[PDB]
Amino acid sequence: SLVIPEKFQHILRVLNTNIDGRRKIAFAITAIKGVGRRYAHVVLRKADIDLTKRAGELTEDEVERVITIMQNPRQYKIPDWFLNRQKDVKDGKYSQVLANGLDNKLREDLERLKKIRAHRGLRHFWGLRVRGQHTKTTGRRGRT
Amino acid sequence: GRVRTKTVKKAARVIIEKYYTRLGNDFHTNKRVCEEIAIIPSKKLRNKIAGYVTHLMKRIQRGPVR
Amino acid sequence: TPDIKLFGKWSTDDVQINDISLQDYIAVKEKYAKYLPHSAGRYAAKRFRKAQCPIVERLTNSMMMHGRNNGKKLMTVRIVKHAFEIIHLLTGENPLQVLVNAIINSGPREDSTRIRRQAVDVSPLRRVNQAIWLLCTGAREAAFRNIKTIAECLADELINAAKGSSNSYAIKKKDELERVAKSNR
Amino acid sequence: GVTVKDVNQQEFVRALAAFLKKSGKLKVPEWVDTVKLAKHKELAPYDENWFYTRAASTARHLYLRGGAGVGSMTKIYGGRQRNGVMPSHFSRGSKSVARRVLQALEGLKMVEKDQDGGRKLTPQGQRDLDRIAGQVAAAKK
Amino acid sequence: MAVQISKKRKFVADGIFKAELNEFLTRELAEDGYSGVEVRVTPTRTEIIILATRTQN
Amino acid sequence: RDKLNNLVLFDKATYDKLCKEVPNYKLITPAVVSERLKIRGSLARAALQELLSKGLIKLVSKHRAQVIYTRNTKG
Amino acid sequence: GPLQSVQVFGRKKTATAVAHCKRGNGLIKVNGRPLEMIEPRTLQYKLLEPVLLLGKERFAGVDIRVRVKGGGHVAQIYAIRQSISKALVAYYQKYVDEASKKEIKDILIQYDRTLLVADPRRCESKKFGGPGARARYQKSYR
Amino acid sequence: QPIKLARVTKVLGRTGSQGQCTQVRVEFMDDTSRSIIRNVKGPVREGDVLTLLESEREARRL
Amino acid sequence: VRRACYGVLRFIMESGAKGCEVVVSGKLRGQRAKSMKFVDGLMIHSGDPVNYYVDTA
Amino acid sequence: HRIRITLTSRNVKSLEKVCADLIRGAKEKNLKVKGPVRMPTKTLRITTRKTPCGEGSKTWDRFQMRIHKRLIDLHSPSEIVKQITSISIEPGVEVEVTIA
RNA sequence: GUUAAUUCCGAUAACGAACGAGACUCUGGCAUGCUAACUAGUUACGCGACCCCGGUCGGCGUAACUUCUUAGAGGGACAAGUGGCGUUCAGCCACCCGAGAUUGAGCAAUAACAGGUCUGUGAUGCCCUUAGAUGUCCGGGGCUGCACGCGCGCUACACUGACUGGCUCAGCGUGUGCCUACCCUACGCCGGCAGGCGCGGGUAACCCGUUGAACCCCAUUCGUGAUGGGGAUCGGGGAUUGCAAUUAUUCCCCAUGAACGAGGAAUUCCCAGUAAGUGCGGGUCAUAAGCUUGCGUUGAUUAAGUCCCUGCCCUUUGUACACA
Ligand SMILES: [Mg+2]
Ligand SMILES: [Mg+2]
Ligand SMILES: [Mg+2]
Ligand SMILES: [Mg+2]
Ligand SMILES: [Mg+2]
Ligand SMILES: [Mg+2]
Ligand SMILES: [Mg+2]
Ligand SMILES: [Mg+2]
Ligand SMILES: [Mg+2]
Ligand SMILES: [Mg+2]
Ligand SMILES: [Mg+2]
Ligand SMILES: [Mg+2]
Repeated sequence: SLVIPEKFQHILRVLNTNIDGRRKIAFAITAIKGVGRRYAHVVLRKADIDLTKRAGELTEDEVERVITIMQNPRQYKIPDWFLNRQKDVKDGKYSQVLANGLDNKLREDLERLKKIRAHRGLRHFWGLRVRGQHTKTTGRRGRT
Repeated sequence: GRVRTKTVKKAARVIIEKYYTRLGNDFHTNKRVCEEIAIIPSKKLRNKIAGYVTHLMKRIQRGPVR
Repeated sequence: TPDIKLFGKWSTDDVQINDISLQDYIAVKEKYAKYLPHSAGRYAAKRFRKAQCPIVERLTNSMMMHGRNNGKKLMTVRIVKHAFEIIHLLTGENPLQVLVNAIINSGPREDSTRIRRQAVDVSPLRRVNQAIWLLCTGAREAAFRNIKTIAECLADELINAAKGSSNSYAIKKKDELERVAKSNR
Repeated sequence: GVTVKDVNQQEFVRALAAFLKKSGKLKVPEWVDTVKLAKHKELAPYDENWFYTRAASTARHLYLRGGAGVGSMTKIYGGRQRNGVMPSHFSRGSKSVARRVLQALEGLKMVEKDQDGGRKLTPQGQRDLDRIAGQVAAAKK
Repeated sequence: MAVQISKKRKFVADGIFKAELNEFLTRELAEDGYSGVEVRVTPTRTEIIILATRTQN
Repeated sequence: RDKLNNLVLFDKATYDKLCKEVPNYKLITPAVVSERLKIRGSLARAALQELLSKGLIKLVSKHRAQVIYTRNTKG
Repeated sequence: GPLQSVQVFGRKKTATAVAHCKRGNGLIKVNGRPLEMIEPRTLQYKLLEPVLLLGKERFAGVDIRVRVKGGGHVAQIYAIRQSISKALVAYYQKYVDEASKKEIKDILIQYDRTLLVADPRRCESKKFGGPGARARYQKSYR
Repeated sequence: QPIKLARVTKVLGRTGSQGQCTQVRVEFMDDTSRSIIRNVKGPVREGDVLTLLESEREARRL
Repeated sequence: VRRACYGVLRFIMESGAKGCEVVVSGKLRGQRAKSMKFVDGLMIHSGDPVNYYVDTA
Repeated sequence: HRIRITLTSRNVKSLEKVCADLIRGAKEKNLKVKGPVRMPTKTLRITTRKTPCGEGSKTWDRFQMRIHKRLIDLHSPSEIVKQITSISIEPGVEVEVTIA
């Protein structure tokens, strides 16, 4: 049960982002933005999958089942305290925002703050530390 | 590092020069001899005086001490 | 009842120390024979009471360095137990005997010291010290950032040192200390 | 005839976990697969049937000393929280898994709420743990 | 006592009482040759002994 | 600079290589098998407990940090 | 008949362990459990030096129950190692011939001295201006 | 050249600029009537033996 | 200053004491702060008998 | 009848004089008494910077205040223990009586 | 000569004295001998529970005792004893006996620095400004601002490891406040966590508490890849203290995943329960430790030496130095 099978996908292609199927599944799903180790683990535990296999060893109906679960979390009993875009400002819906939508919604919140001329938006527009740290002695080489 | 100071050596010579007829050869006897015979305020320098008395009386039974 | 066996499995008899220089500054024979390489301590009071410590305990002490694992003696007892076990099944004799051979081949015979530098021989106790230390740092530098675990690196470093193969880290540094000694003689 | 402390505990707890699984009355919650077992853990529990293992472990502690509560269970299952660049401290476990596992062990009659507060192990649970301790000692002999 | 103060705080409380008393008396009686005080607390009453030189003053 | 390229499941050459020579080593650990067959340590542990269950290599001592195996006797 | 009970303590760094030995059969157990499952299990030969150096011949008529409190794991394991030994030593000098205790004290001492007499060592006080006992904080020049 | 080992018969004092090598004088174990004063690095007792790699040179007395 | 200090000196070790010292620090004999030091008799300085042989103020 | 008096002081010698005084008072008035129990010395620890300003090598005082606490229990009527503890207390010792 | 020592033997135009060192005080260590304990326990006994006469129980209650625990008086070690070295003095080395044959601290002189503190004070001299507060109070901001340079530190650079289970051990202490209105919290419900809601104990050897602490130990998964190392930065959501958190107070949940592959010249600390790793208390505190003060826990390498560097002490000698 240890031989490499045929149809072992060394790379997968899930949400326009690569999946290295040499790694184990719960840490190989992690390679796309929007999912970490814990959300990966809970999503492919809701998808009843043996974790001893690796991400290139399982089949395409299973990968489409997994991508439907992580794209549609609440319709598979994923908790509402789990998602990263809980109660969002534009449409008021609990979603997990993933790879290509993630940085675009980051850009939306960022330019929204810069647009309403917030203190934190101005600090992002100036390229500084926005969570209130000191900048007297730490974090120099990024800013020349 | 065990050097007896002037307050041990002087007082021990005093106890010996006035009480040679009761002092002896062993520490554990002339210790309580010294404790009955002087008001020595602590066990530590009490024992140090009594030990110096034992060393001086081995010297005296060897020969005369200056 | 006699016949105390190191880890209950390795006899402290059948251990021949060929060289008469390190007789008393080694400790493997019957008065120094213990069960575990863990002792209560009290070896660092006087000057040479270090040398009455069993060398298995001394190796277990000296494997405990570089920060992350200062004061993990029980872990080092585990490392020494696995190290002796795979020394036995990899070479085929008493691991205490291969340890004594590793010390007697790895301890430098003369060192260099600024009295430029003059070349002076070592005391046998510093020979034991620096032998054990070179073996431990050979194991550590072999195992760092590596799949090959350190109870394997200690094991094959000991058997390479007892062969004197000059593939052992300790034997390499011992021969280079001696060649710079005979150059700075 | 042996007891619990007469045998090794690390396979005692896995034997008792297998016991409660093959019983199958233990009333698991349904947030089991989604819960992180403490605030100081970093991932999910790796073993998927961990609730039976924890039930075994807390029943063993209840056998060893009674009068433990949800707070005594969070203290006995606390551990290090590595706070990042801030130093690691000690932290308690999760309250709700300790609470639900004590409610499960009194749902099926193994523990009971003794006055002075907290649970203590009922004689049915005590005879259960000592029967499986005889089981484990025989399987190791 | 209805609040029942702890004795770890009671000893530092009467210490701080004796300290404030000592300073207030040594500044009232700097002319008058103050030397010290000794409190003592009987049941229901406290006799407190001011101890000075010019007791007529 | 250098990168170890360990493969994570058996191809046929490494698999029958392991089935022939690995039950004839003196010291069989996952760290030895990983550097002799260029495989992962996890794959090495799984393959070696497979060979143990098949009954070819011999457990010598078991531990959390290290597992160590030998070959069988000659007699 | 007569209760031949001797209760002897033994000390390490802070862990005190007091053993209670009666006449019975060779029952050695610590804190309600026997010797062979007391963590750390790598250090079981420290628990086993009295029984292995003396055999179960000396322990045949004695049962020993050890209660342990204090310190950390191997301090406790060293206190049990001391206290079982001092327990059978005191039991022998109270209830059997003193030359047998001479035998047993000599056999244990010329193996190791830390198994009958205690270590007087304890963790000494941190002084101010240092992170520990005698190390100091780092000097800051120019 | 032969490797000869010799027994320390007495320890004279410590030499060296940092005070780091004890200057002893040894007896050769095969020619017990020949004694040579040499500098020895490390912790030295009386009545232990040293593996002389070079048995001809001699340190001068401090 | 010095007559007051020496009067206190002679008065207290005629009233009976193994020694004393009186230190008057401050500005005197100009504007730069000096300190006058008046010592005689036995005067222990170190150890535990400083707590019960030395009356200080 | 089962009463408990408690003796607490910073200073130990006057305290154990007062405690031995009350014990020998119960002895001469010939009623049973369990001995003085010594419940532990509570140490009050303050560590402050020695300098009022900030500079200096960072030195630290170590002020201690030890508190000794003893108990005496008696099987006696209240009038007897009032008659005893009314007299002979040194003012460093604080005495308190709990009847039941 | 000798000592850690202006410590002593001893020499002697000096004799007799004082301070400092020592002595001392606290702490560490040793007491099966004393004093005693329902606010500490042990052992027995009787019930009770469990397992096949015995074993376990911090399950229940009490007949003895104080070994463990508490803490008082005492005691104990003095270079006492032995063998060498030395004026055979002062003393040094080794060893037996032994809990110890240098535990650690506190106090600590004469003379001084223009060291620091007027921002500790109702300790304070002198000077300031003569409603349009440098008094005081309130509202907001700042003390946090960031092209850069430095110091004290925490986390790391992983396999001697990380993660996930499981197992099993401490000691310092602190806890409901004069004003002062804010305490330590067991136990039971709800919630994934942060927490929320109820009733309780505690002014404390009583309750938190047998302080079920970490590292450690055992068993899983990982596999030399900036990787399951690292957790900076950053979006969103929920809680707690507060009159109020924006410049995110703090905590939690998810996601995001930077440098960092053991550090150039240079340099800090340390030698036995010591360095180091590891957590827990106190102070700060409404909220609260990357600090600091204490505490235990795991616990070594090396060294018993020297004046070479950096400095210190004493003697002699040289000086054109004396704010040296
Ligand atoms: Mg490794
Ligand atoms: Mg834990
Ligand atoms: Mg003095
Ligand atoms: Mg002194
Ligand atoms: Mg100035
Ligand atoms: Mg003006
Ligand atoms: Mg500031
Ligand atoms: Mg990580
Ligand atoms: Mg990563
Ligand atoms: Mg320096
Ligand atoms: Mg601060
Ligand atoms: Mg000249």
